[PDB]
Amino acid sequence: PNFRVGKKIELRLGKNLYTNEYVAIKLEPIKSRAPQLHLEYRFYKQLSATEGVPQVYYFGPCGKYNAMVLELLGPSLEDLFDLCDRTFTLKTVLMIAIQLITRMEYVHTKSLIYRDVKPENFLVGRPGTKRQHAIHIIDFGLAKEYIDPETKKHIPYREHKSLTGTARYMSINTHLGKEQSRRDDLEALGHMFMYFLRGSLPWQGLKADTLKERYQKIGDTKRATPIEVLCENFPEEMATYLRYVRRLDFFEKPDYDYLRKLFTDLFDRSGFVFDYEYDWAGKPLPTPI
Ligand SMILES: Nc1ncnc2c1c(I)cn2[C@@H]1O[C@H](CO)[C@@H](O)[C@H]1O
Repeated sequence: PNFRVGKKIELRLGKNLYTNEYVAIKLEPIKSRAPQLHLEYRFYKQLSATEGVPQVYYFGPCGKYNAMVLELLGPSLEDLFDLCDRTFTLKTVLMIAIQLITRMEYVHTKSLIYRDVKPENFLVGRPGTKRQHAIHIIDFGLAKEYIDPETKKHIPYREHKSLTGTARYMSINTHLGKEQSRRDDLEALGHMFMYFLRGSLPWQGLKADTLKERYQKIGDTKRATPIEVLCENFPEEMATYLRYVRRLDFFEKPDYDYLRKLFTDLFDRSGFVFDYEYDWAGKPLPTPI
């Protein structure tokens, strides 16, 4: 349709001219060597049929750029994490986790692996909207098809991959240079869940002579940190989740129902109600508007 573009939030704020609804506009130089935005558009369209991703409204030229126009959502879990003094309660982590296992299952069901799990990439809905309490997944810049579309077969196992990604959440097998698969998306979520609960991960803050060596140093520490220690003083289901996903084979389909039951059983046993009343409920949320 017809859109106008505003200030930076390259991501910009924009407006649908006929509805006067705000939107987000991602921009890539039209003269780019290595254009990637069209590829990310492709992924969002593959995933269109769920309400856990932003809607995309347009891909094409806005001037000296190509533009992808998408639904404007709320703050990221990292934004909200900061708001809540960098810890989340169990109830809030569980509501997040149950949603994101389902979200990740849906991405996997559409033949894609995500490969960029981090709290910055999960957003609540826009304050005041119907889906304001839902958690959404964004940014498929690192995503990849794990099922070849002609052969209908899973991508081959491969080693010595070079590391791109947020070192903090990545799976141990990713650290090792292995081709990422479904398992790795779920392990990374697990690391993020512990991050939320603990306030931090014990391999945060590590520094090295290079970024390559920082990845290695962080991987060493993940390998040297037993799940029993990492999840010490937190429910066993957290460790149960982590052990399960750490043991998954490269080609293995995860039992998403099982992992979800771990958490939904604990949620109920804990006496929690799925009210979408998060730690950040009632707090004034940031907006570009
Ligand atoms: N569609 C959207 N609606 C609202 N905000 C958005 C998006 C998208 I795509 C990204 N963001 C914000 O930009 C930060 C960097 O990805 C993210 O951490 C996030 O806060």
